[PDB]
Amino acid sequence: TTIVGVKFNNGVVIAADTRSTQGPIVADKNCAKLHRISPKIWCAGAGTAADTEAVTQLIGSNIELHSLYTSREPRVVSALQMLKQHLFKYQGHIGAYLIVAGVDPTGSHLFSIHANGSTDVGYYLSLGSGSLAAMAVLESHWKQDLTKEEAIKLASDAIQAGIWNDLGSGSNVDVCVMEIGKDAEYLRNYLTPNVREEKQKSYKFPRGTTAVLKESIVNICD
Amino acid sequence: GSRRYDSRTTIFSPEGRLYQVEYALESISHAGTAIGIMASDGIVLAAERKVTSTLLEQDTSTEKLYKLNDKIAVAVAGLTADAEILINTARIHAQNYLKTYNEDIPVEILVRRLSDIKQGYTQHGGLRPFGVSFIYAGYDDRYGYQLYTSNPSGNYTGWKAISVGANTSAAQTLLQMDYKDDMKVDDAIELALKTLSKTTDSSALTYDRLEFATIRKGANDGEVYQKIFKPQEIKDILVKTGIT
Amino acid sequence: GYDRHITIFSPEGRLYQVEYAFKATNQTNINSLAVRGKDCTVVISQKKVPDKLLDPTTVSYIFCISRTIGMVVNGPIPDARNAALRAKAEAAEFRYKYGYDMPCDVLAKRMANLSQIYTQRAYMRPLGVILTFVSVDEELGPSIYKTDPAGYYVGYKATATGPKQQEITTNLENHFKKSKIDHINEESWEKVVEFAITHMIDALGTEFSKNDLEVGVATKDKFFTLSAENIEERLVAIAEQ
Amino acid sequence: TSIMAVTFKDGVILGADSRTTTGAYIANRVTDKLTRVHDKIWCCRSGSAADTQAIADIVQYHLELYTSQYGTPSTETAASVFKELCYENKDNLTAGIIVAGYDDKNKGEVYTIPLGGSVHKLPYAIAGSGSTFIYGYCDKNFRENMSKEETVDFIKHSLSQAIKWDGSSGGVIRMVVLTAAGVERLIFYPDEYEQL
Amino acid sequence: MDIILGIRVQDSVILASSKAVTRGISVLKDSDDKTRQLSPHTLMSFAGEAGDTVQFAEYIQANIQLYSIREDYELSPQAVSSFVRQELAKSIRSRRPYQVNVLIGGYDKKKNKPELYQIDYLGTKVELPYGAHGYSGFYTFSLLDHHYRPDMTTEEGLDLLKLCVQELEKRMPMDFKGVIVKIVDKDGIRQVDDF
Amino acid sequence: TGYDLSNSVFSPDGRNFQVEYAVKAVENGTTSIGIKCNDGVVFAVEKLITSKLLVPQKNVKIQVVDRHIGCVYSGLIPDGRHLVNRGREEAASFKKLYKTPIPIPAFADRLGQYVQAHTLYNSVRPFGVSTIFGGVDKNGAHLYMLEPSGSYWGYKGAATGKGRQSAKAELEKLVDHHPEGLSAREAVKQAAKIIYLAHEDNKEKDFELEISWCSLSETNGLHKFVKGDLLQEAIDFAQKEIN
Amino acid sequence: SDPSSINGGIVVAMTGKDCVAIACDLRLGSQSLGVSNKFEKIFHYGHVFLGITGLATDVTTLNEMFRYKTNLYKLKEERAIEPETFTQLVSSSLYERRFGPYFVGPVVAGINSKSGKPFIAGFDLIGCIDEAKDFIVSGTASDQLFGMCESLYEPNLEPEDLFETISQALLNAADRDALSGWGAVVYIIKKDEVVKRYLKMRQD
Amino acid sequence: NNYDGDTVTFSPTGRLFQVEYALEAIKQGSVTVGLRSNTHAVLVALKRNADELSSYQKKIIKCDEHMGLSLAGLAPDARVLSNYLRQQCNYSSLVFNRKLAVERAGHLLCDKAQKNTQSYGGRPYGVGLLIIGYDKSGAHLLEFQPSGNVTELYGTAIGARSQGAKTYLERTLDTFIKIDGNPDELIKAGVEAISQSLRDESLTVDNLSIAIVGKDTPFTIYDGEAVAKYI
Amino acid sequence: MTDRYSFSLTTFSPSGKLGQIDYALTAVKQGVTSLGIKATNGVVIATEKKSSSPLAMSETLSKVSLLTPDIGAVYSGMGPDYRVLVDKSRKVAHTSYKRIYGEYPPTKLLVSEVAKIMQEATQSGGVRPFGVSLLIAGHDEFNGFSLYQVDPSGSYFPWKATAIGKGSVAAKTFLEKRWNDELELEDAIHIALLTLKESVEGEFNGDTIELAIIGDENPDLLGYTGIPTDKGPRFRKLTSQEINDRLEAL
Ligand SMILES: [Cl-]
Ligand SMILES: [Mg+2]
Ligand SMILES: [Mg+2]
Ligand SMILES: [Mg+2]
Ligand SMILES: [Mg+2]
Repeated sequence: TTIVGVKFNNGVVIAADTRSTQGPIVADKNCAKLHRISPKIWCAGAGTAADTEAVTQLIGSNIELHSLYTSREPRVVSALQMLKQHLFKYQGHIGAYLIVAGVDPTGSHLFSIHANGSTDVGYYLSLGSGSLAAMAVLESHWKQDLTKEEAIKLASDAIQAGIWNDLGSGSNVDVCVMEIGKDAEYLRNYLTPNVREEKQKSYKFPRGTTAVLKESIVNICD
Repeated sequence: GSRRYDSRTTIFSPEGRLYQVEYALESISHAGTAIGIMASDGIVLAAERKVTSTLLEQDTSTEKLYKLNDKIAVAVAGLTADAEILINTARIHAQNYLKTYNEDIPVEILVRRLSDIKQGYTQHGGLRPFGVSFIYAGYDDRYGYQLYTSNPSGNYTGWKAISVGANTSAAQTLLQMDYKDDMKVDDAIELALKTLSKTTDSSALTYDRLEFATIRKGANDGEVYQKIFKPQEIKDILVKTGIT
Repeated sequence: GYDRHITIFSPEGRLYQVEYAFKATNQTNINSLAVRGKDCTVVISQKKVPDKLLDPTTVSYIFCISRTIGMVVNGPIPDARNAALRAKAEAAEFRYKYGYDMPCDVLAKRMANLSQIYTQRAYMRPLGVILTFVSVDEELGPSIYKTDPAGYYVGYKATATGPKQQEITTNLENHFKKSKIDHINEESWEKVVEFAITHMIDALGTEFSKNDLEVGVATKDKFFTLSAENIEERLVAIAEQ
Repeated sequence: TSIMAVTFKDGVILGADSRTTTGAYIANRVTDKLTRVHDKIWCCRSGSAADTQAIADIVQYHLELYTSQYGTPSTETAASVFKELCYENKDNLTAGIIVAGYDDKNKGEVYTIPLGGSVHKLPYAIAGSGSTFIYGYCDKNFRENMSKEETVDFIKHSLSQAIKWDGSSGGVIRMVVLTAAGVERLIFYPDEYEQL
Repeated sequence: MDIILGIRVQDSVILASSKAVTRGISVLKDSDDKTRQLSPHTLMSFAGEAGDTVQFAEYIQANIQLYSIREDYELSPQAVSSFVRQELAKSIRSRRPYQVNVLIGGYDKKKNKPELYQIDYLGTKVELPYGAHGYSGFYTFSLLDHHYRPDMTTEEGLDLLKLCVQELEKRMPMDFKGVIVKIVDKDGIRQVDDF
Repeated sequence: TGYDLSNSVFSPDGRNFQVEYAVKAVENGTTSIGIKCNDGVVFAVEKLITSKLLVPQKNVKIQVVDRHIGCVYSGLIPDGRHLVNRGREEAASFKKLYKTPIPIPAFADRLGQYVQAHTLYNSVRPFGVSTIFGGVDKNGAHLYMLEPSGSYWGYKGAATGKGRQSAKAELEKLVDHHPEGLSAREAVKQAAKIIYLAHEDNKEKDFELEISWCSLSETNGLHKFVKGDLLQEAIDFAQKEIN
Repeated sequence: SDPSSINGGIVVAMTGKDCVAIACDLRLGSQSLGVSNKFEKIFHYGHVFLGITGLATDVTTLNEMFRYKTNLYKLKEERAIEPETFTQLVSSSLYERRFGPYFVGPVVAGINSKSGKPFIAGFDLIGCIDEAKDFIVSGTASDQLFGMCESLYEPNLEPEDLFETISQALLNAADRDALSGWGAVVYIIKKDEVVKRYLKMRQD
Repeated sequence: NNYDGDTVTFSPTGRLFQVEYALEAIKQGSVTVGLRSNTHAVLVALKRNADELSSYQKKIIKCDEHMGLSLAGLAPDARVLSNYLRQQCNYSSLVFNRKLAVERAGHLLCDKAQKNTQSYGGRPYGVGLLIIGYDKSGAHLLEFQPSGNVTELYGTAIGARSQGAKTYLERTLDTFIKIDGNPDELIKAGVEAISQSLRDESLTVDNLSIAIVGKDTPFTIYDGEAVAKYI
Repeated sequence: MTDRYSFSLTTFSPSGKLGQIDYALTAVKQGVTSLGIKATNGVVIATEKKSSSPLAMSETLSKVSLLTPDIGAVYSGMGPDYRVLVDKSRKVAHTSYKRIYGEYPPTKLLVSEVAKIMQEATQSGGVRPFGVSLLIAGHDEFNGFSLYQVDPSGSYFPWKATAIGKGSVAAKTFLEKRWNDELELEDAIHIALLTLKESVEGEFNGDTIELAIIGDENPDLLGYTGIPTDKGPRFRKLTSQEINDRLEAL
């Protein structure tokens, strides 16, 4: 993974690549690394894929119950606190590295969380194997006072640096924009710069190629 | 301390009866009548709903007949909520058996465990017993078609035909009268309704105040099918035997 | 009738121990009153020190639950303090777990849920208290939420509690019928306190010295109680009026 | 980390660099290591970021609850709560924390809590990897009852040197001033402090 | 322990189990029966870690005998083998797992078919025409792949078994002191006394 | 009715009769007082001499908690000891976590909450004592009185037991006649006097006096017993004023 | 001592036009020694198909567990579990053993009975859901399967064509793996008929 | 009346009836006396038998080398409390190398007895004890009652007609208090004291039980022929 | 200390009644009227906000509660008991369903879980039954719209339409005359508002009436866009204004 987060004028944007690996093998070319915690709090995740998914869902569930209980829109610092205390309790063994962002009645927020439970605050952040490629771009092009359109561009550029230069990252760019006073917009496959070229040949087989020993109709009914 | 407020739900009367069980049975005797009849080629379960309103959702409702597994169902007489606690337990117990042995649970073994649970509430823990009586309709490859009843005491017994709930004395005399061993399912279906028709505390027996189920060998060869009748199907079988 | 000693239903579907817990609410013969300003929430309660041997400063039914939340109690002090210690703990834990200050209305709901449990579980008796929570909530603005032994709670425009509560209530209803608004349209909390004391005086038909009252004020980011001197300064302003 | 806290005439000042590191990679170059556990009781954090945050969060919670029940806690009390956590969990923690606060009775106070969870009350304290390089400098230049400006200079010069030699330390120099007047945050950027 | 074999023929399951019990450099016993009758038409042979083997076998036996008395009914070989598998599958994630491998030979009276199940200590169950645990398999599986037919008589199965034991006596490094052979068929369980 | 048979039950008037019955056991006990002074507090108690066989000075009733808090009580004596044992655990736990010795108001609520907790359930009995206690902390001197209901307040002076009304009246005097404060050595004398004046309400048996005090100046803020010369000097001051 | 490669085996799933296919080998070995040629790795609960590779004891255990859970699901919900839902149940169940996992690589295949969509998904041993439009692979020859599938596959294959493609992907992957093969089984799955074919393959 | 069902119930006058009924079992108990000088402390206990074929129940139990008690009331309850004391004396030695002060023994018994007077399900102890010991501040006599009240005395008695001995000791005070450095004289003053509580029957050899502890005497018990010397 | 009440406080009387359940239902009888009506394309649930003082802000007290995005609840009886049941009901939808299957429970099953919670307060040691009857309205993909009543005993029944509390006997009769199997949602809202006027004595407007629907999916109420399969909650509380609009054309 490469994941990033970038603040702007009136909100915050997060982005991520879409590659999943098992060693050198690409298991999933288009997996979703942007997780909804609540409608306007989204999490970009790196690390152990199951752990980022599970921890993001658990806290998301508890946040919904909390939101219902308090009759209030949930805040990012609550998701931040619940996530960090969970991860800390597990002493790093839950391999979830998260960039938490969102808007709430308090404003717009951007944090990161390390698997051991430490948290950051910043205007721009990146995590995962491709985070150095990403951070190189962010450190080169980031400025105070970004428009929404500038932050999106900066974020997806940072993810592209990871896609092209980190072997741990690839495929596509997902983005999510959380702007104050508006609905969160989830831009799944915002960029698809790695479309497979046409194959040279079709490998559709002449029917009957495969030697068969037996057949039978399987009963799926009652 | 708290001793003052304890009813002692698990003690003997001076006659050696269990107060709470007796009173649970008294509760059950006001419940909608349920009948099970066992034939050589299947089992019938028929039960009367507690006095319907015209506005109750008849089709998506289930107050009397529940599925335990694919080969076993029960008819309920008593507190519905108490019954559901026990039903989920029985459903789980069936699955544990299947998981352990890779074989569907024999009907009796499932019946015994549910009865054993009920029994526990009469001997320890200071809780009220479950105000429920079951009729178990089931099939297994050892005894074939079987009927059982269990009550709050946790005592169970097997039957060719039996009733629980209201007017069981009336119903039991009528079944005893017309039941015979070589009887087929479709005769048993007819007997069950005709018995409810005569014992009901209502003006006349209608489709909307009934639940009905059969366990036949009525699918494809040496295999068993459960049929929980839809409202429309009860309407038809009530006409087909000329009760309406 | 043992249905009158523990919290189980009587034949008419009533919980007598809950009802008797309400009657203990007035054991102390204090009346309390809460109103909302534009920027603030004020709560005043009568302070009655009968014994000459008491250290008057230690006699209070107003508690600082958190930096932002204040609570006045109508009921005997042991139950009051029991409730205050619990609410302090719950408010601190909430801040630790969820990363922001516990809102007045959520604490109210929490304490109400705790009270509800005592109405349903036999081994626990209800607390013989009524809890009025006040703050200036960061989302909702000035807030008053009140809890009773039934486990009931609701938010108020203004409220009163005690033996002479009905007098104070109608007094306040009549003001808001007239004013046409949800609150005291006043700039400073100083004048909202003055309003509160003035309408308690009218309703109760009594005069107060500086040692007959107890005042708690909630502003954005702190709740605090007034001193005898702060109150005396306030009584003087009312007099020259 | 390079961190320090120094008592002076009017109270106490906490200082820290802003570098968080995973190996030689700087995960955060603008970290805030000066953490509030109460209005005028702050701490400097060094060691495991996760450990020291989790500890500070717990301490803040404890002192918030303390306040509700018994009023403003003393700086000694705050240091004791830290110690209790650090001492009793010594096997699982990597936390070097400096506690610093301002009473009106006691004025400025500094307590340092090293790895084992012992407590040491001192006129000033230095800690973190970068501190090794300024034991010499700080011992020679510290005086008791310095003014606010002298103290700010002492910390700025000291941490400048810690940052110069310790690769783990770097970024901005953050400071927090704790007096009767209130709470003041200072920041000093590389171009100012590097060429002292 | 070491050698346990099983062959399922037309109307019976045959189990052969080595007689040696070896500790260190001493053969302590040369007549050990590595088997327990679980029910009148179900036999379990076993091999593995010392102590664990018998403790497991007898525990299973007790459970199955309990079931029989409770239901006045004999559990089918398939049902027993599943119970056994689950017990081992639990065991493998315990604090100290049962290091025991088993073959279960039974005659299903309802199907009138013999059945052989091979289960290892991990709880890996498989039904087979013939099975073995340990190093025995490395010689006998290929031998049986060749000489085995599904419709063999109990007599033919015994000769096939003689082939296996002769091969093991030739190529195995250790003296396992022959085998006790047992036949499970429609009439229950009997031991062949001269092998 | 039957509302008074079980602790924690509200009567229809909103009362806990068992707590009120516990109070009767308190009122039945020997007299004990506490006087708050300029920079400290004084405690004294009446020890009824049941028999000549009681060893004098050797059945001590005032109890120290931590190093700075004194506790005296009237009612069921073992109940008071149980309460002080708890107070000692509470003070140790406070000191352990926060280093500073427990402040008196803090300590008062610890006992308050604990005593109050014994009015919450029917499986425990309320405390059969009223407890007068206090000492010196970083904010000065504090005197408290705590009752079976869990109710407590801060006091200028306090009294409980059979001679409570005699002692109360005598306490109100000193409050009126010393509005600017009472010195510790004076309070020790007055303490002795009031116990003698309160002994009339219990004059079958004659008694042994017992006094203690915490004073910032006189005892360094620590709880000490008054014995020897200062005790006899105050016994004599009291003997003066009953004539 | 690597639990996922003691027994051996493979599973592959593929979507086509209004159909899905799921296939597996039949080998169960103990390392070098092949033990059974009849060990099927594909199970079904109603119309949802589950293939499981990895440690055989866990394969059996999980089948028994998912039969258990889908049976109770059916009794309470009064309807058969769908592939999307079963996938979630598989994930929850695996993650529940996060720090003592089942050593498996499950694969789900089926057609949603309401929407008619073909659905496949795969999981790691710890519950991560890998959803795919095209194909899922699992087992000791997963690299080989990935290479076979990635070149052989094309979208919208007809049931009889998809059969050839998936069969050829499995057969050639299995033959480059010591621990996979010894027979194969292929399920072709359409809206409401399912054909099961046993493939002829080399037995070494 | 209505308020005597359990220990957890006060009466409207503020009494604890189960505790008072426990006290009553003491009064039905056979008499025992304790008294001390500045150098020694003595227990005398009149033992009771069931009938002429029976043994005379043991009334004195040793707790440590420097401490022990006599009992009056429920004997198994004395066995429990004495066992608890044995453990507390033991704990003091093993942990602090310190002999348990008789005064502390008193406090620990008070606190153990009290817990059973405030909790549901429990019952008060139904036994009274007289505890003697020689510690670092000299000789001591303690009277335990199951209300939890423990009292230090020069002398006392408990049980059936204990009032005779208790008057005698109240008279004899200034005499026996100064029987310093004479064991057999202090014992005699105890046997004399206990005789004020006898009626129709008097002290014999398998009837009387004496125990003594002091400056250079380990707590020791005398029965049978070893007490003939005192009748 | 602690709970020494490990025995049932609900036991069978000699006539076979369960006293506390009967008495719980009596408290439900005293409760303010609430109702629900099932249309072909929606469900409505409604009740009266009987304010306790005019100084109380009755908006801050919600008698109608969202349980899941497609399930709502209303009650008659004791408010506090309802409040905690809603808390437990929301949580149990997550713990025993959503965290397992990754989707919200169908109405009947969530109802089944609430029933279970209520049944246990009828048998467990040291508790009394819940003094409320719930009406739960919801939607799910495979069963469509449904309405359920849950009683203190833990029993539940599906309804076309019904009422509970004070004026339920009268209101149920009103609903029998008006209900047909062809009602559109707006038709049922109108009938609900008519039925409710009978049992309300005082003011009758959008400030004293609480009413919610389970109808169409509300994308405007979702809070985010970009996942086309997430379409928004079907549960919607009608505003004070929305109700008053309907009360004019009444
Ligand atoms: Cl809650
Ligand atoms: Mg209660
Ligand atoms: Mg660690
Ligand atoms: Mg540097
Ligand atoms: Mg191969």
